[PDB]
Amino acid sequence: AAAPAGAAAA
Amino acid sequence: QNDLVPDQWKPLFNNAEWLVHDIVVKTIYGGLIIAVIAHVLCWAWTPWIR
Amino acid sequence: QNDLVPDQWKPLFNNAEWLVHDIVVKTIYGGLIIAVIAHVLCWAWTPWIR
Amino acid sequence: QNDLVPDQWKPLFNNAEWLVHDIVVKTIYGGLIIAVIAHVLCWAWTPWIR
Amino acid sequence: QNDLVPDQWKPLFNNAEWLVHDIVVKTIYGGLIIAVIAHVLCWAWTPWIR
Amino acid sequence: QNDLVPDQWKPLFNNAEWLVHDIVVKTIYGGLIIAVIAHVLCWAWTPWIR
Amino acid sequence: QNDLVPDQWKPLFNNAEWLVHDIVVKTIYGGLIIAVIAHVLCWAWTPWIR
Amino acid sequence: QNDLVPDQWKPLFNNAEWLVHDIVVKTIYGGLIIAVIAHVLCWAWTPWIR
Amino acid sequence: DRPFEFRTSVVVSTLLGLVMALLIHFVVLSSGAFNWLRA
Amino acid sequence: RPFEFRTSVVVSTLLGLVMALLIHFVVLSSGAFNWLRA
Amino acid sequence: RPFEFRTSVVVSTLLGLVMALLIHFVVLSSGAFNWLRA
Amino acid sequence: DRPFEFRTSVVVSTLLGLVMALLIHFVVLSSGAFNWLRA
Amino acid sequence: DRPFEFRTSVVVSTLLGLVMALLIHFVVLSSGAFNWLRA
Amino acid sequence: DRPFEFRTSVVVSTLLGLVMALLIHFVVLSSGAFNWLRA
Amino acid sequence: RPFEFRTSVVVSTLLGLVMALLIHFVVLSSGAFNWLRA
Amino acid sequence: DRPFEFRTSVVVSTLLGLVMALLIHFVVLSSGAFNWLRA
Amino acid sequence: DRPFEFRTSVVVSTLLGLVMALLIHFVVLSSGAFNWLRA
Amino acid sequence: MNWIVATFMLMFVLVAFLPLVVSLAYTWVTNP
Amino acid sequence: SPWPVWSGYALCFVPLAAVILGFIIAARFTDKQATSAYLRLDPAKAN
Amino acid sequence: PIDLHDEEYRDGLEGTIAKPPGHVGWMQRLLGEGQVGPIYVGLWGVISFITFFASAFIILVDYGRQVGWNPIIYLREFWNLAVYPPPTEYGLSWNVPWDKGGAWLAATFFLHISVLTWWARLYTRAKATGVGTQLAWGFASALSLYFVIYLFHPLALGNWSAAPGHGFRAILDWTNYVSIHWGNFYYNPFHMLSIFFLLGSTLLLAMHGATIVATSKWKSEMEFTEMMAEGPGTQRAQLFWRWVMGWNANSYNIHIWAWWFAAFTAITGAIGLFLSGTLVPDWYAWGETAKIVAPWPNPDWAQYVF
Amino acid sequence: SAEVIPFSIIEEFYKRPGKTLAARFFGVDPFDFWIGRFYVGLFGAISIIGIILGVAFYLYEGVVNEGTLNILAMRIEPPPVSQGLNVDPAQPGFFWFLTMVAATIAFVGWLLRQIDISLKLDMGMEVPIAFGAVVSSWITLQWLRPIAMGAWGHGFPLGITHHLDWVSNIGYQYYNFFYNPFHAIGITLLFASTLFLHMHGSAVLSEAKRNISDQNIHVFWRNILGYSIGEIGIHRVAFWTGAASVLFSNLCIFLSGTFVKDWNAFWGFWDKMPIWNGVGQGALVA
Ligand code: BCL
Ligand code: BCL
Ligand code: BCL
Ligand code: BCL
Ligand code: BCL
Ligand SMILES: CC[C@H]1c2cc3[nH]c4c(c3C)C(=O)[C@H](C(=O)OC)c4c3nc(cc4[nH]c(cc(n2)[C@@H]1C)c(C(C)=O)c4C)[C@@H](C)[C@@H]3CCC(=O)OC/C=C(\C)CCC[C@H](C)CCC[C@H](C)CCCC(C)C
Ligand SMILES: CCCCCC/C=C/CCCCCCCCCC(=O)O[C@H](COC(=O)CCCCCCCCCCCCCCC)COP(=O)(O)OC[C@@H](O)CO
Ligand SMILES: CCCCCC/C=C\CCCCCCCCCC(=O)O[C@H](COC(=O)CCCCCCCCCCCCCCC)COP(=O)(O)OC[C@@H](O)CO
Ligand SMILES: CC(C)=CCC/C(C)=C/C=C/C(C)=C/C=C/C(C)=C/C=C/C=C(C)/C=C/C=C(C)/C=C/C1=C(C)CCCC1(C)C
Ligand SMILES: CCCCCCCCO[C@@H]1[C@@H](O)[C@H](O)[C@@H](CO)O[C@H]1O
Ligand SMILES: CCCCCCCCO[C@@H]1[C@@H](O)[C@H](O)[C@@H](CO)O[C@H]1O
Ligand SMILES: [Mn+2]
Repeated sequence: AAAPAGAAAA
Repeated sequence: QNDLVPDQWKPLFNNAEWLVHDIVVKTIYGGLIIAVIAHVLCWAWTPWIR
Repeated sequence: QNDLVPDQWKPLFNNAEWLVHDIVVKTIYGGLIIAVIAHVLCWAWTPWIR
Repeated sequence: QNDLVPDQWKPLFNNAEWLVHDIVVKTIYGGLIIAVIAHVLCWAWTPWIR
Repeated sequence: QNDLVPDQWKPLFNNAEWLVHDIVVKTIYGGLIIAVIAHVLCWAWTPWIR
Repeated sequence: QNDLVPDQWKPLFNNAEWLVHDIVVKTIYGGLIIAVIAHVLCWAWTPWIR
Repeated sequence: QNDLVPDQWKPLFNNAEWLVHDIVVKTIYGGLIIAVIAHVLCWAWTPWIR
Repeated sequence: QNDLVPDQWKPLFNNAEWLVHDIVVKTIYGGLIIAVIAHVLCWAWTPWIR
Repeated sequence: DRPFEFRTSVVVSTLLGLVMALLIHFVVLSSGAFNWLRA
Repeated sequence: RPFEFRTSVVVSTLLGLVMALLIHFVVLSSGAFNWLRA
Repeated sequence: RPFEFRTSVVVSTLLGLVMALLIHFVVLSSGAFNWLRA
Repeated sequence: DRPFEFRTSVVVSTLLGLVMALLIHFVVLSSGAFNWLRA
Repeated sequence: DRPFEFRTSVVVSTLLGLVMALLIHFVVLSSGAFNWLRA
Repeated sequence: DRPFEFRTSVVVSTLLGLVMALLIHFVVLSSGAFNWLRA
Repeated sequence: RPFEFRTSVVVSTLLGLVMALLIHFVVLSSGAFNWLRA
Repeated sequence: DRPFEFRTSVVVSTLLGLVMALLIHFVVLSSGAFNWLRA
Repeated sequence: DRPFEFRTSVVVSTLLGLVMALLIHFVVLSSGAFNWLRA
Repeated sequence: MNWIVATFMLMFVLVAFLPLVVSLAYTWVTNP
Repeated sequence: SPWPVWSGYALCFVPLAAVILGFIIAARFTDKQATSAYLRLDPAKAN
Repeated sequence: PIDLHDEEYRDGLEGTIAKPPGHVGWMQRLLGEGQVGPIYVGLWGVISFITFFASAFIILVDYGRQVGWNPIIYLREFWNLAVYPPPTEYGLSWNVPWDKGGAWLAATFFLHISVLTWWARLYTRAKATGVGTQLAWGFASALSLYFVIYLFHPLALGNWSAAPGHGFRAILDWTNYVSIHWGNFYYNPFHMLSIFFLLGSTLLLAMHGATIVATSKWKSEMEFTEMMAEGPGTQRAQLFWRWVMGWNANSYNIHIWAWWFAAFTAITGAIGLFLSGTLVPDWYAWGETAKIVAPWPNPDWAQYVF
Repeated sequence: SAEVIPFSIIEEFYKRPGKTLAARFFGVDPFDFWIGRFYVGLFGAISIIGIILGVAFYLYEGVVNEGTLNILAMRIEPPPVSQGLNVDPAQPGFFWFLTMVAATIAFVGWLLRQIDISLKLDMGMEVPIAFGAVVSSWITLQWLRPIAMGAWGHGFPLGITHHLDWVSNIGYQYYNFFYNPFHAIGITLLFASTLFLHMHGSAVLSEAKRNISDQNIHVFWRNILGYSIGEIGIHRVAFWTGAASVLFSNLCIFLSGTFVKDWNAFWGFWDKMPIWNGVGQGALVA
């Protein structure tokens, strides 16, 4: 979920 | 859509675009009248062509 | 959608393009007369060739 | 497509290109005539080679 | 394709390229004749080698 | 392909390149002749080594 | 490939590079002869070591 | 390909590099001889150590 | 599809009119021909 | 379709506007006419 | 085709316009004619 | 196939001719040897 | 195969000849040894 | 195999020759030792 | 491909050319010899 | 959900107040209107 | 959930106090109002 | 000016250019 | 008086303090984001 | 729904030219990519072209007029020719002779139009593809200083000769003269801020480029896919800068640092230049009143004399 | 494929002992360890010694020997040019020399430590090259030019607003400094570096959190400029331009006082070349 860019995409 | 537009301008216009176009042309006419009056007043004040 | 366009200019024009073309040529013809009158008035004012 | 083009110039033009070409050449001829008249008038005014 | 061009120049030209070539060479010949006449006139006016 | 080229120069040239070569060689020879004539005339005018 | 190249220079030259090389060396020899003649003439005119 | 280079220098030289080397060393020796002659001539002309 | 868009022409004409008004005001009022805002 | 009407319209209109502005600038700088003179 | 008609038309029109402008400016700055004199 | 295309030859020759014409005209005009556009 | 192409050699030779011709004309014109284009 | 290419050798030698010729011709012209392009 | 022979020959050629040019221009602009004198 | 956090409000207000207090104290000190910290 | 942590409060307050102490000492010293460290 | 020390220091200033040239040459050689 | 003019604080010292404090805080937050837990390729399998 | 092929291979005004792309070999070997073209030629792109070339034509023809229509003198003197704004005797007037300031006025108006239309081109072409509009606002930040230099600072000062001439050497002369006129520009605090940001931008560009090339064996330069999951190259870059400085960044926020460091330069420069003449007519004297100038009572001037 | 890793495992995976320069020269690195987040090795101790001593010497020369607590009014100045290349503990300019030597030691130690840390992580040597460019800039400003000119008094003073006085006076002694060719090249490269940094930052930020492919940015940069450089090419261009900007400006400042005295008289040859001398008339001559 947590992504290097600060996003939390399913 | 394409209902209030006359059949001549249906290929170019739309309902919302027709309404906004009418607004624009009325604004242009009013501005032209004001500009003519302003030019007449300024020429009466001091002519710019001597 | 090419019924207003004459048969000669069919491979180059469209209905909407034909309408806008008529608008443009009328505008050009209208502006040329004003240019002629403006030049005549300016020459009557002060000739630029001496 | 190539009906109006002469047989010699078939591999180079279309009908549309032939029409536009005719317009262009007529414009060039008229411009040349006007240029010749303007040059004669300007020489009659003040010759530029002395 | 390679039909109206002579057999010696087939590996270099088309029909269209051959036609355009011929136009260009005729233009160059005319320009050269005019240039020779102009240089003779200018020398008759004022020589530039003294 | 390599038909008009002499057998000595086949590894280096082609038919189109052989023809263009011949054109370039003739142009260079003519230019050299004209240059020799021009240098002789200019020396007869004013020598540049004194 | 290494058919026209002598046995000594086969590991260095190709078939076409050998011909181009020969052209280059002939050009250099001619240039050297002309340079020697020009240097003798210029010394006979004006020696530059005094 | 090491068959003409001597067995002493096989790890260092190739067939082509052996020939290029020989050319380079001959050029160096010739240049040294010419330089010695030039320095002797210039010293005979005007000595620079006094 | 559409040869001409109404929105693009509106944008271009509005911007041209504004630029022309600013330029003409500057040129006219910086020339000194008219007695406008004199100290 | 070789020639497009939109391109011709845009190019001609822009060329005319640029020419008009340039001629006005040159005539104003010439000083031959009274115009906005003091 | 080896040559397109639109390319030749664009190039020729641009060249003619540039030449006309250049000749007009050179003749204006020459001072030989009594044209647009202050 | 072919060394040069016809189009590139035409473009290069035309550009070179135009540049040379302009250069020679300007040199002759600014030289001051001929009357031409004077005074 | 070939070390050089015909196209490259033609381009290089033509460019060099044009540049040398222009350079020599400029040097001779500015040297003043010949009358040529005098006022 | 071959330490250097024929094309690069030709390019370098030709360029060096042209540069040296131009340099020597300009130095000898500027020295003033010979008449040459006087007046 | 080994680099020693090529590196040595290239650096030798460059050094020789630079030395020759520098020494010639140093000798010319000193006046010790006649050489190119007006 | 509320438009703003409490933490953001606290940070903004505290920082602005501290900056303003320092600026006003230094502006009043160097004016010379009051006999404060005078030799 | 609390807005701020105890560590951040301690760090911010301690740094602010030290910086203010240093600044006020520097200002009062450079004012020249008190004798203090005069020669 | 000594002209010997100055040229040595100029040589040092020129040698400072070397790692970038080597980087460009490495990039060129390693990408055929 | 030993004190700078008010323009000295307006144009020189307040911007310097702002620059230093902003650099410190931006560095703190970028390092906080960089060293957190998010999707990464496993170093054991990748190498 | 965006079709990239249609976006790059469409015909008409709203389309591209140079359709069969080229290829350059040395660019392929050095830079890694060599395809050239096609290029979009839609509206907002013809207007910039036409107005820029109108201004350029005006400038070059005036160069020729100044030289005397002599091509050789034109070539000799090309790098110290210029067209200058009307002198100080005129104010902001436009009734100026063509060889004394009118040409500068016309050319500068056309240049303004062209730069604005280029901004519009960037904006609309960013929206047409699937990307956001960050280059347009960077160009806006750059254009703030341009419009301060050419339009607003002369307007506030009251004359057109406060603006640069159009020439290779004229910009250097403008820089020198503007620094000399208003005291010393080294004591301008916003000039200090601008230099801070410019040198920081150069430092940051060098650092990012070097650290991405050094870790490129593990494909670290594919920064689009590294913002979804980071592999060995990005991990090594992070570890390098952590063991050097004690702190590091991401493959995402480093480019944020880049954007803001490059943006602040023009904004600080514009503020400083605008304040330069209108509020503080002398920066060395101001710095003396603000306590930032060193005394220097006994200079050793033997260093500054031949 | 990918999973959540807490960054403790990524740091502990890559820590290895003994792959540095001192480990290859002596067979072991005496200080091969980590303090906090920093890697201490050899050249990590030399650098810290130099840093501490340089700061101490700078502050002693400023606060004492000048008597000012104002940090923006100090003049940490070298010896006069009449002293030559001599150092004397009993004369002014001694704490400038000590500070200069300590700073040199610190900068060279930082460079060598960067080389060490590059060697530990199996990277290339790009960062040491890019930093060595500016280290050489410092060396030519403070070592090479003063030695060639002939005195330690030809270096710049280390005051915060006062080193800008040296820049101004040196730039107006060799007037006009704008007409220096290497100066122009360096300025061009600085401006280009800032432009490229803005362009790259915008380009990467504009595609970050979007459901798009990785080919959209190439189409964007080809619609606007006709040409898109690539992903490794832009970072290479960044590196090269950044280094070259200062590499070229070393030469201008070195040649200002040694081989040239005037950058307006440098361009006197241009109008005297035979191709275009003697072709104009009055006020258009030369
Ligand atoms: C009189 C003194 C000057 C002169 C000074 C000016 C000034 C100053 C201006 C003009 C403008 C014009 N002049 Mg004039 N002009 C002079 C001599 C001439 C001569 C000549 C041969 O001598 C000619 C042909 C012209 C011709 C022109 C036209 C180009 C133009 C007419 C307006 C127009 O196009 O309407 C186009 C339609 C409109 C302008 C509509 C406007 C739309 C709305 C009404 C804008 C109102 C703004 C309002 C405050 C906003 C508030 C809204 C909020 C939501 C509340 N002028 C003399 C030398 N002239 C004007 C111009 O360039 O405008 C383009 C202009 O500003
Ligand atoms: C600016 C150029 C214009 C153009 C303007 C004209 C004009 C004007 C004309 C043509 C004419 C033609 N054009 Mg067109 N034409 C253009 C582009 C094209 C293209 C292309 C692929 O782009 C093509 C295929 C053509 C095709 C053609 C031919 C169909 C047609 C006949 C040419 C011919 O046979 O003359 C052979 C060429 C010559 C004989 C050369 C003549 C030039 C002379 C020698 C130059 C000096 C003139 C001097 C005053 C007279 C000679 C004096 C000497 C002392 C002898 N044009 C461009 C857009 N074109 C001609 C026509 O009749 O239209 C139906 C014509 O008059
Ligand atoms: C550069 C300008 C034009 C062009 C301008 C001309 C002109 C003009 C002519 C040709 C002619 C030809 N051109 Mg063409 N031609 C061009 C492009 C091409 C291309 C190409 C793919 O690009 C090709 C394949 C050709 C091919 C050809 C041939 C088909 C044809 C005959 C060549 C020949 O045998 O005599 C070529 C002639 C020589 C090789 C020798 C002449 C050169 C002289 C020596 C140069 C100095 C002239 C001077 C007067 C010296 C003479 C006196 C001396 C003191 C002895 N041209 C370009 C685009 N071309 C000729 C033609 O059609 O009729 C025969 C012709 O007159
Ligand atoms: C008072 C001074 C005297 C004088 C006294 C001397 C003295 C003393 C000497 C010369 C020497 C020379 N003089 Mg002298 N000379 C004078 C005036 C002149 C003038 C002139 C116009 O006035 C000229 C043109 C010369 C020219 C010369 C040269 C022939 C020669 C320099 C050798 C050289 O350049 O090697 C440098 C070049 C190289 C090292 C490279 C060699 C390689 C060759 C050229 C082949 C290269 C191409 C090949 C492909 C290699 C490329 C490999 C690639 C990597 C693939 N002198 C005056 C009169 N001169 C010197 C000499 O050495 O004689 C031979 C010498 O010692
Ligand atoms: C006479 C006045 C000066 C002097 C003026 C010069 C000048 C001028 C030159 C020298 C050069 C030399 N001098 Mg001395 N020299 C002086 C006194 C000395 C004293 C001394 C103890 O007094 C010494 C030890 C030297 C030593 C030297 C050597 C370093 C060198 C010659 C050897 C050499 O390198 O050739 C080694 C062999 C080669 C370089 C082979 C290269 C030659 C090839 C053949 C190139 C020839 C060019 C040719 C035209 C190319 C044609 C190409 C084809 C047509 C394709 N000189 C006095 C003080 N000296 C030369 C030099 O520096 O060269 C490096 C040089 O140019
Ligand atoms: C080459 C293009 C540009 C560039 C790039 C460059 N710089 C770099 C790097 C790169 C690639 C690093 O990797 C490196 C880095 O970030 O490592 C942490 C660095 C670096 N470049 C830095 C600064 C810097 N770079 C600058 C410029 C540039 N660097 C370029 C224009 C400038 C200026 C003036 O333009 C400075 C200030 C540091 C942030 C860092 C180097 C860190 C370092 O060397 O540490 C050693 C010493 C200390 C931390 C303290 C030193 C204390 C002194 C001993 C006492 C004071 C004496 C000093 C002489 C006084 C000076 C006073 C001045 C007012 C005159
Ligand atoms: C005239 C001079 C004026 C000077 C003013 C200087 C300005 C300073 C302010 C700096 C910005 C502070 C940001 C605070 C908020 C950031 C929060 C954060 O951590 O942001 C992260 C990225 O920030 C990050 O790169 C960290 C922040 C961005 C990176 C740095 C950006 C600045 C680059 C240079 C600009 C000035 C700095 C230097 C000045 C000399 C993303 O995380 P999210 O997925 O969204 O997290 C969600 C939750 O966990 C709660 O947030
Ligand atoms: C130009 C002016 C002079 C130059 C000044 C240079 C000094 C400082 C600049 C900035 C330094 C800080 C940089 C970032 C901060 C370090 C980050 C950090 O916090 O790192 C710490 C390391 O510092 C540690 O030990 C301590 C590391 C040593 C710190 C002290 C070094 C002082 C150097 C001498 C300074 C000059 C003295 C002159 C005397 C007059 C430890 O953190 P942890 O709790 O273990 O972290 C938790 C985990 O995630 C990792 O373990
Ligand atoms: C211009 C002029 C002339 C004037 C300007 C006017 C002006 C604007 C004034 C403004 C004044 C302000 C803003 C003052 C602020 C004072 C503060 C914040 C004090 C903080 C104290 C913090 C203190 C004591 C902190 C103590 C911390 C301790 C004891 C910590 C201890 C510990 C902790 C937390 C961790 C480990 C265990 C340990 C016990 C060691
Ligand atoms: C959009 C730009 C704002 C326009 C500002 C106009 C400033 C006018 O300022 C003018 C001067 O420029 C002019 O020289 C004298 C002539 O006596 O009169 C003033 O009013
Ligand atoms: C690493 C370089 C250390 C400094 C090199 C300079 C050596 C110092 O040697 C200097 C000489 O260079 C100088 O000529 C005279 C007086 O000027 O006094 C000497 O001590
Ligand atoms: Mn990046």
